[PDB]
Amino acid sequence: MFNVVLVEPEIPPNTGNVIRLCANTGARLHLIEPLGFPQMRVHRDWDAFVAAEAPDPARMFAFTTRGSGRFHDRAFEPGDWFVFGAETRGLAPALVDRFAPEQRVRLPMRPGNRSLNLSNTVAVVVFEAWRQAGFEGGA
Amino acid sequence: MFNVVLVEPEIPPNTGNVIRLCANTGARLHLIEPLGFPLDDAKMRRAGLDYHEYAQMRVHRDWDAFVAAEAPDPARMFAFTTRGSGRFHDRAFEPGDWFVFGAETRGLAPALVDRFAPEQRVRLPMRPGNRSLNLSNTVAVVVFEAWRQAGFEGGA
Ligand SMILES: Nc1ncnc2c1ncn2[C@@H]1O[C@H](CSCC[C@H](N)C(=O)O)[C@@H](O)[C@H]1O
Ligand SMILES: [Cl-]
Ligand SMILES: [Cl-]
Repeated sequence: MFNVVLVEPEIPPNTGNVIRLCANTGARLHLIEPLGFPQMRVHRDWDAFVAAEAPDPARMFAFTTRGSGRFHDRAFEPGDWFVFGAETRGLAPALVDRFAPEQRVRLPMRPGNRSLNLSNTVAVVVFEAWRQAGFEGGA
Repeated sequence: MFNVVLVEPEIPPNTGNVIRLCANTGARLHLIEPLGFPLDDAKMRRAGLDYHEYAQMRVHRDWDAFVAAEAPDPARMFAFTTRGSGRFHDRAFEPGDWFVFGAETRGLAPALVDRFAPEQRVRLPMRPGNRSLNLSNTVAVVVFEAWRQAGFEGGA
């Protein structure tokens, strides 16, 4: 339905939450090693992820608080790739650089230095994408 | 503007996450006792939550005191349950609405669910036969969907 990609996740409970979200929504989960702890696929690194999956870059979105891409605008489609960063530092700047600026997407928040919980961010993005697809598969 | 109501929450990290989600979204948080855990300013600070992030949170002795104290519009209060509900996303939400969630393990007590008209009963869509979502994630999805319908007013 959709692809969730967690880059170097750190905190076990967030990934547990996301596995549960994927199961409920039909999203496929991709974890990019190294992880902070010991359908789902685990990839040695980012480069291996791209070689294995060959994502269409036009349909790849990097969620980051530093993004200028607006969440509210965005049309998501089945098969898109929703990429999320680790809890402490977020996505590495050099990885965010590979996404075109409009593909770097920020979820709105009240003013100030803030970020959403990782698993919350993933659930909002997936449910909004799922809404746009009419919740196909859902009861 | 939006209100989140946790009825008898059990798992402490869920409530901690919901406090932060409310600060990030500008939602008001209400808890209804009995809680599954103590609330102490030292425990909060230890969790990494700053005083002003949770100072406006309201704790209610029980449901009837909550209603008495807040006087929520029944037509604008939504209960999260499976019994007789419709899909959450079907409903049009307004600033100031109330979203009522039960314990992640228990769900809302039938006693309470029976007080809500079917129209006000809502659930998130799920693929059949799966465990429910983490409560924190459910609240996030709820608040961000209601906020989307208001055009993310006051957010950027
Ligand atoms: N408002 C928001 N918009 C888009 N993505 C967000 C978000 N809040 C959190 N995230 C996602 O959640 C991940 C972990 S939160 C990252 C926190 C980091 N210290 C920072 O200041 O950004 C991020 O890498 C990002 O994918
Ligand atoms: Cl959050
Ligand atoms: Cl709970």
